[PDB]
This record gives sequence, C-alpha cells and structure tokens, in this order.
Amino acid sequence: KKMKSIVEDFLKRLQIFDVARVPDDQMYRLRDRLRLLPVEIRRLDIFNL
Amino acid sequence: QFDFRASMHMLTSNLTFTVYSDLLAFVSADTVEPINAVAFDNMRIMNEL
Repeated sequence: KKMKSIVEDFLKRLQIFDVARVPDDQMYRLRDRLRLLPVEIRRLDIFNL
Repeated sequence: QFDFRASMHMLTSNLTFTVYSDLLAFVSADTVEPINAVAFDNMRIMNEL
C-alpha cells in the first residue's frame, strides 16, 4: 500500500491547501511524522475490536 | 603412384546430434512484482511506499 493517497486525501479534506501543487516528498514526509503520533483512544479501541 | 593399402581408411564420427547457438532460450525467466523487489540485504529497495 503506497500511502500517498491517505496524506493526499488528508490535504484534500483540509479545505485550504492546493493539493495538486504539493508533490511526493512533502506528502511522504507528512506520512513520516504522522505515524509517530498515538491514535485517539476512540479509533484505537475500534482497531482493537 | 596409387597404393590402395596405404589409402583405404576407416573414418569415425558420431550420428545425429544438434548444436544449439542461443543457449539462453532454454532458460524460462520470471521476476518478482517490482513493488516487492529487494536488495542484497533482503530489505526492499524503494522503502518509500
């Protein structure tokens, strides 16, 4: 699974950013520093189930 | 002058072989799907996905 789609959608749904002008490396660096964060306890309990 | 004793000879060879010039059409050749291509260390090249 190439995770450019998740971070690309993440900048789609933020209604400000011109997402077609953010190329690969910034999307993938947001992937790099986004999976350092703990999941919210709601979605963590969902994933545990 | 022609002497038949010093001129009759039994020549010896093989029977019906086949030479092959290409030598590499006999190798059937496939590849791992290139998203799963790995290096010498068995870690995947193009980690970035």
